[PDB]
Amino acid sequence: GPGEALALTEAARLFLRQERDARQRLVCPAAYGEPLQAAASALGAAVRLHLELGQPAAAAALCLELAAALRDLGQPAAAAGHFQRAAQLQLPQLPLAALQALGEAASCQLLARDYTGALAVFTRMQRLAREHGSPAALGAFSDVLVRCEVSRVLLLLLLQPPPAKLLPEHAQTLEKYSWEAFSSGQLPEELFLLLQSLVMATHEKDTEAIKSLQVEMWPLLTAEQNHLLHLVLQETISPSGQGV
Amino acid sequence: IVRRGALILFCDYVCQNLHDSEHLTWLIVNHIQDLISLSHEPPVQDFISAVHRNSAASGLFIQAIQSRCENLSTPTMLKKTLQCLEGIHLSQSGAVLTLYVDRLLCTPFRVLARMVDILACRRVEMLLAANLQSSMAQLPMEELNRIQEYLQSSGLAQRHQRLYSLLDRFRLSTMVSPDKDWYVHLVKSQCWTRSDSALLEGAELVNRIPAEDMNAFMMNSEFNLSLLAPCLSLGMSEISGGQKSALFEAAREVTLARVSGTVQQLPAVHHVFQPELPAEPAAYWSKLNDLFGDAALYQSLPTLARALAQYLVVVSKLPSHLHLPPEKEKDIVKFVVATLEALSWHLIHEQIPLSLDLQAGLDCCCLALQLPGLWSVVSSTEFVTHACSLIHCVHFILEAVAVQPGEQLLSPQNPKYITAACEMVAEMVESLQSVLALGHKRNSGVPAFLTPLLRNIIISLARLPLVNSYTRVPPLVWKLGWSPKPGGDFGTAFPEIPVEFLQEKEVFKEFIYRINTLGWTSRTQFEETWATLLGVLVRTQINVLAVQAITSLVLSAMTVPVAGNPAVSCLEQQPRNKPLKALDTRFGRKLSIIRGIVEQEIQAMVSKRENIATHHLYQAWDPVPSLSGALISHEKLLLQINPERELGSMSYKLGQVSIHSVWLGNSITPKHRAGVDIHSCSQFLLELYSRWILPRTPAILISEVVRSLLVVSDLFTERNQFELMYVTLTELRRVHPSEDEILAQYLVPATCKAAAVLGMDKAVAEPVSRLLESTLRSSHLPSRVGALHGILYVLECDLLDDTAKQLIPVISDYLLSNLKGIAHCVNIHSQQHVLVMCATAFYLIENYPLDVGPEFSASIIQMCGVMLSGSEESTPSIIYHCALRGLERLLLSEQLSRLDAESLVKLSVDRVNVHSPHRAMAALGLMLTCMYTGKVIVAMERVSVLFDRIRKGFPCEARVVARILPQFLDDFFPPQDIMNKVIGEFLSNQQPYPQFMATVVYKVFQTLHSTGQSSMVRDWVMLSLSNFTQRAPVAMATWSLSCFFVSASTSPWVAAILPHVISRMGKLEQVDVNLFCLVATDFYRHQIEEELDRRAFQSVLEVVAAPGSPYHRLLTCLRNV
Amino acid sequence: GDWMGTIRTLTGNTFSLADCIPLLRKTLKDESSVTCKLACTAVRNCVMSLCSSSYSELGLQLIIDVLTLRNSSYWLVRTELLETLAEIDFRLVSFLEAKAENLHRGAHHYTGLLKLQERVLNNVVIHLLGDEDPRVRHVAAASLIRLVPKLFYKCDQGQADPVVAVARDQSSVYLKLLMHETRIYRGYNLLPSITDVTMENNLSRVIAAVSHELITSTTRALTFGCCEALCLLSTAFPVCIWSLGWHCCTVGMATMILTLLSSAWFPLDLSAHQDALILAGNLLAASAPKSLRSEVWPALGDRALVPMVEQLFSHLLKVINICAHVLDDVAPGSLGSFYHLPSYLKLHDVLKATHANYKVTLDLQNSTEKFGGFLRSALDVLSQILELATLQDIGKCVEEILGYLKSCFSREPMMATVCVQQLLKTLFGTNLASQFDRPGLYHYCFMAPYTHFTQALADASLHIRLFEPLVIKALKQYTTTTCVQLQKQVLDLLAQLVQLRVNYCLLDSDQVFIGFVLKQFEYIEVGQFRESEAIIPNIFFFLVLLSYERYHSKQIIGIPKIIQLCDGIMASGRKAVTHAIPALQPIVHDLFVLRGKELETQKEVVVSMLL
Repeated sequence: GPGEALALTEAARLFLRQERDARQRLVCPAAYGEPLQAAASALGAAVRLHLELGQPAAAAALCLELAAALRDLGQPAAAAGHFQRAAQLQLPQLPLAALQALGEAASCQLLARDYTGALAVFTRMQRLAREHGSPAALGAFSDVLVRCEVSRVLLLLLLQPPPAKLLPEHAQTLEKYSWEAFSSGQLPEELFLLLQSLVMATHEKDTEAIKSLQVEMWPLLTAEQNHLLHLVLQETISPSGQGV
Repeated sequence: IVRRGALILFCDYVCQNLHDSEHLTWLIVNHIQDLISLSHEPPVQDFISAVHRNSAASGLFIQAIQSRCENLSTPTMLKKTLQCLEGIHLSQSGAVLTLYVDRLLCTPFRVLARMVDILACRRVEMLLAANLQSSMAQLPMEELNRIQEYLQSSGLAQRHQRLYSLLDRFRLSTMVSPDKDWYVHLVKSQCWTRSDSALLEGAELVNRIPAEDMNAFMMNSEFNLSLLAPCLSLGMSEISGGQKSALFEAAREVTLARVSGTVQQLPAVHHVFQPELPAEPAAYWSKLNDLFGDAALYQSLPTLARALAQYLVVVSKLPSHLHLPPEKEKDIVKFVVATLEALSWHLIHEQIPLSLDLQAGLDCCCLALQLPGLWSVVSSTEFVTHACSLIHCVHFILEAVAVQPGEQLLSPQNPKYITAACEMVAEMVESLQSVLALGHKRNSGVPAFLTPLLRNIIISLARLPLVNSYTRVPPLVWKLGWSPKPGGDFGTAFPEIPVEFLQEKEVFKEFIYRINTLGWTSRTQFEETWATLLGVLVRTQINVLAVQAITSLVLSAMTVPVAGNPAVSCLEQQPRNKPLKALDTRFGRKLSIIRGIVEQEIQAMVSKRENIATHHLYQAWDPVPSLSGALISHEKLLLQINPERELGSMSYKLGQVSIHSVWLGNSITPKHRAGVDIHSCSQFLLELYSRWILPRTPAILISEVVRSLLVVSDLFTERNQFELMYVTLTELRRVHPSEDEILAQYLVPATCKAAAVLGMDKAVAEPVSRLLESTLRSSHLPSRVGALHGILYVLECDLLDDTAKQLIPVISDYLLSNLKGIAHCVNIHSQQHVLVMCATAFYLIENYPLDVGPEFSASIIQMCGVMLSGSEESTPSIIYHCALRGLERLLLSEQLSRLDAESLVKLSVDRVNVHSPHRAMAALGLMLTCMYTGKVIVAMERVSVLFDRIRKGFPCEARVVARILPQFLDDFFPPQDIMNKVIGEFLSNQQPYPQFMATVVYKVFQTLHSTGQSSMVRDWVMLSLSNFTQRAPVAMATWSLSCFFVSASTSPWVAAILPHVISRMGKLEQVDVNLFCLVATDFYRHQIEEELDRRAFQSVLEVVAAPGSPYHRLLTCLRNV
Repeated sequence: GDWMGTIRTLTGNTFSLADCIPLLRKTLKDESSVTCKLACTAVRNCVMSLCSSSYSELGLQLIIDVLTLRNSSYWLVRTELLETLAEIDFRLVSFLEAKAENLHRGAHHYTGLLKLQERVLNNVVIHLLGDEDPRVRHVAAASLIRLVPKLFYKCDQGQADPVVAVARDQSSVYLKLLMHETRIYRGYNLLPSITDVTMENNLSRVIAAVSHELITSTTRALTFGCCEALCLLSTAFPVCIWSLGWHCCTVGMATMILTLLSSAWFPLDLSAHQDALILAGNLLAASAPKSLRSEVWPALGDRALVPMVEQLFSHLLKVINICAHVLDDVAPGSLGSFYHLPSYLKLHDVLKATHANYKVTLDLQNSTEKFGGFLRSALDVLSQILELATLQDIGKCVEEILGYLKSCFSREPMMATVCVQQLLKTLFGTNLASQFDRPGLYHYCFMAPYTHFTQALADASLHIRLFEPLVIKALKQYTTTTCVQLQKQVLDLLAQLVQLRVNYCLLDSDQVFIGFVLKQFEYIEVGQFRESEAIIPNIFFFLVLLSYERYHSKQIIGIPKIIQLCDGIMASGRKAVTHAIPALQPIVHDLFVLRGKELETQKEVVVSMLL
């Protein structure tokens, strides 16, 4: 029963150790990686056993193990897939665990440079945090909300979706960073003011202001969000799609 | 707490004792900043409100803010200051406006500039509403003029135009020819600035300046150096196309000249940069505080480094005379070092430098350490201090970005800077596993645009002779009792680790990591590590490790560029599919262009950039040598690379080398590597393996040796080597019975590869079908995947059995049975299995369309059609792009009967309508191939879906569709059927990107003048009765009219100013009106001609009279003609 | 400044207090772990005083310096570091960080911020929850509990900036309002429970971090430590009171912990197993006044919880059965049956080993004993869960539960008695589920305390046959034991039996028990009862209850005799606080509130002794 699940997960863990050794620990530019497939098969069997026993949380934990291993080995997209698998397995009993898994999936999508996928996961996270986080979120959900908000603003400034294809969620967020009258939300005042200035500077095509804001916002953002802001500045100065 | 609470209490006391004003005056004048900081507190709120109800108190408030705005510059402090100034008493509407415009308007924080705009706008509205005798009193005569003069001298009247208009209202109440030199002056009006606003457009502009005076234009002290990297980039696109670019050559001379110029300002003797405190060593540091210490020069080093990196990233693919000369190389090296030092200097004095400047410096370092001319310089002994400064600055930047105070980078003669650099390079090399592993638990402090740069720089620096010998030693060996005496023309050459210090598994693992990460810098080092690994081999699990290290080391020789440099090189690939014959024709040569564009964009969007270090987008290249060898350009391998490896993935796959390349390069009718005798290693491993697996060898080592053989056979050169391989593997099949567990995975594909290389016959290579069929029926997939890889090896060019053809249905039924299940579910299944299955199926359909026919090659199209249409979650992106590219090769290859071919051309319409832009771009490529291969209203549907992609796509996808549209239009059907649509798409309101459609219209109009349609263009232009001049954004109306008349012009120098017009899509300044009048007049005189048409033109303007300026000034110009 | 100036005038030496901080820093980087632990102790002694001083930058530097000690290959350094970091006020550290500008760079000119609170909370305290030494894990959990109240988070609606948080901490002590003013189990709270929103946010973030480390735990030790920490938090911040901080009530973390309990290695670690049982019971109890109805477990209504409650109930019965087999030494071979389950058979092996080791030792003051602690915790959670049971759930189960208690009573008689009391509550239907039917620095410093003060000043002008052998065993153990907590619990059980209207002649036919209880008063008054302070209130409650009772309608004890016992305790002996006052409380309550003419003179006597 559960002892077979234990045997399987502890086999998969050693398999993942061996793949990490053969690939990263001792770099081998001659291996495509066999123990990763063995670990994937073992983890899948363990997940299915746990789902049969009525334990979606243990199966989601195994999916998280596999996803972290996949992201380690330089496979961000498959990692994001498995992270979202775990988040769905956890969702209607552990919203916070699912929000953590979805944040991992969004980080993995940003690693894979899948910016629309990361934007979609960030919006799903903000939605779920608003539904389960209670204006005045609980505080464990307020962290998720702050991260998803900053990341969504940065990703919408990077992508710049056209007004035609622009969801009501995206527009409702973007209009919040336009200013007309004396509001920060779950965001600290300084960061929120810098984000409003960033939105208004990328809209009015002010490169010098964007550079000043890039330097000012560096300590306030995570390195993931510093990457997003660097991409915004670079897409402003050197747009993608021109071929030169 | 006491300070703030006591101020709050005193404010609440003054709120109530308001009759006396000395405490109020004292509070204001002495604690204005505390009042503003605490303004959210109700007593302070009430105090500020009471200040607002007192003209003298409000004046004291403003006088105190004017003397304290220094610290009210912080975004929060300034927002609070504005919240306080908002309700200021009306009797001070002249003072607070003065403060607004003099101090608070020009803030780098744009939201506060907007707040100030609104509040000042209201202050003038109030001055206007209040009567005259007071409005003139608060705002004096010359004060209003000085406010307007500050707004106009600065560019502030243009960002805040409503404020300028309100001030104008208040004062009112209170009392050329389009020739070469005009174009040159107009360009100079935009490129002799210092602005990063329109770099691409400015590059397209300076490109048209004549070649005879282009190098003298980019070399003045006014030319924006921010343009050099675009000008190179654009210039590259005209050398990549095949022509000669004067833009690229001029920008290159200017870039190298400016690099030499700024290097000249460096001190003569160079000292190592050390961040501790560079003041003690010499007065050198005074000069380097004056050099890149100001901004006039520091703000030119990364701007020059961006240009230098743009140049250095393409010198690997340039004509020979466009490589950098040997005289500049030292220059360049010094520049690179200096740039990094500048960055490190900025880090020490003024916080993070700039995401762009950092990237530019690290790009220059990365790229310079990859060029041989520059490596050989910085690797020498005269440049030891420069290499030491490189190591010091890289370590410094990595710690300043990634290590918090209180943490360490790694978390569990002989000047001291030599030892420091050795230990720092070793530490950074160990950091490549955790801190600089993209997607590792410890890469979260690094922003991921520095991680590939830092990995590549660190490998390159760890290969320097100054630190290489030290770095190759594991630290677990320093923990033991090993310390010899080094000396190597530097003082740091260490003897390699003795094998007694390698018998432990941990030290050996660390040493293997070192040698695999760093590679080998020469044949000598390769031979040293070869002898070391052999002497380790000659114990529990050390043999597996040694065999894997040996095969890694020999695969290191396969990398086509810089023999064994991981930073520069990747494993050479020889794809099994061949160059398609549908191209190299008339319509195939146009599909080549239109699809190469989409391919560049798909590469920029989905490719894992494993062989690419810097950020530069259009850097894709494949490790495929000509073999007829230089590397084959990426645009000649359009649909050639093996369909089962991910886009941009460069690791080792079963199938790296095609059997055709075996039979061709080393002619084996069915010497050594780059500088290293790989034939001797080939024979040595062949003998040692053919004498190790047949005679108590444990299975866990049999598997590893067969794996190593399967890998190394990519290096075999002669037929007898493959013969020995096959005989050994057959005798091993006989010796080792059905018990494999892990042997079939490598036994079956090694057997099949060797059998295929030997011109497969029914003589000895007959019984491969038996174990092939036996292997497709297994319990674990790895063996079946190796079986499919062997199937591909054997299907390449080897007539199966030379008699019996049962193998093709044996394969095809496995394919058709195992693929059909994986279409409603692809994530739960293995990616590698699906990819090799589709690769097999596509190779069968293309090279064996005789045995396949009813069930295969038609249901496979169904597998792919149901995979391509799966949800973005259900179908991963690597499987999507594999299936799409395989379908595109099946389509472009004519090996299909025309009921699955057509069943494919109709598979493309559903896939452009997806949200994910990279899947959309892949679908667009598939659609373009369906169009160009199978070649009226269907083409109209296609052009309409193209315009819809422009209309509802992200700016990248839209820009790409707009770049490919003109060719597509003038390729598939005549201009009269589209010159309506395209114009309607440039003249619309739902169009999010008129600036792309402007270039589309321009290209269509200028391509009209091909066969003699230089008159249809003025006819379609005169069709501006209703469409044009009816555009509620009058600014957008005159902009689109100017763009349309630029596009519709037969005169040079006026058709060349379109990027100057597209650069200002709004911006209805007066120079824009003058440009519109000049351009419309140049269309009036030269084009119209018919005197009655002149009047049909003139009486289309005054319908929208607009006597202000957009059309009245034009009507005046036409009257002057 | 002034103190050092005075002392430098008097003595003459130019010693600066800013010269032992460099020595502490150097001593922390020492080669020896003994010296390292001693320097950590010195930092613990001085760091919070330094941060509150004009040398606060040096205190922040010392906090930065001690962080590297979490890697020590010596447990006592790690525990000293944990105890040092638990003393730090992170509202003050946040204030100092917000003021610092060149200290965020530290050495090597770091770009970015110190983020000391996040580093201390996640890289040290929660990281050392994964330590392989159980002692370090326990210290880390204790330090987490101490840290929760003083961890300033930004954009909190209670404290906008850290200055306001510090001001709150100061004002809550000295400006504490000078005012004043049917037995549910420890886990339930049928009240609004108005909690502090700032502490709610802190507890929410801490629980989220610990639950994340528990869900993604790839290590046995990390799982054990996170479970112990979450159990500690549910003790110090009860899920019933702090319902918002525990997510929600709690459907998810309860099923997560229950999955842990259905693992294959986790229940074999006795300490982590009992921590998990306590946590799961607490979480399932915190859902009472939102998930109760006024089928199986019919009083629940919220049916997402019924499977969790059923699973926990059956598991508790199985492990109490295992403990009963280990105590009544019987090898394994109808609801707590475990003979046909391998995981519970392995648990039986473990508990049998622990108890066989216990059977051959004589350490009666050993409190941390594993088998006794496990049985105590399991009985505790059974008693907590029984509050939600109605008779339908338990009426066909009570027989085997009582059989188990009869054998586990010899080992843990206090908790066996508690569980018998809960079973009597559920039988007679007296348990729960049967008886169920902007502000900153001016608000906190002056306005809210003054408003409370003036408002107070202005308002200042207005199936029983199955319980017989366990009850008999409890009474005999009372007559023979010296454990005061067991005697307190037996008196609670007897009081409950009397209030349930169970006849006293049924239990005390010879009046032997009250004979012994009154004979105890001799030693209580003489001062020869070792801990009588614990037993006296319960004795007097029981006697007051027995005064209402009728021995064949002839008074059993009587209020006058109780009053004489009380005044004999009072006028003869020592402190009235521990002895006389707690004896007068039951009499005062059950005489003035709950109560023709001799009652008046009894009240007169009580008022006289109160005076």
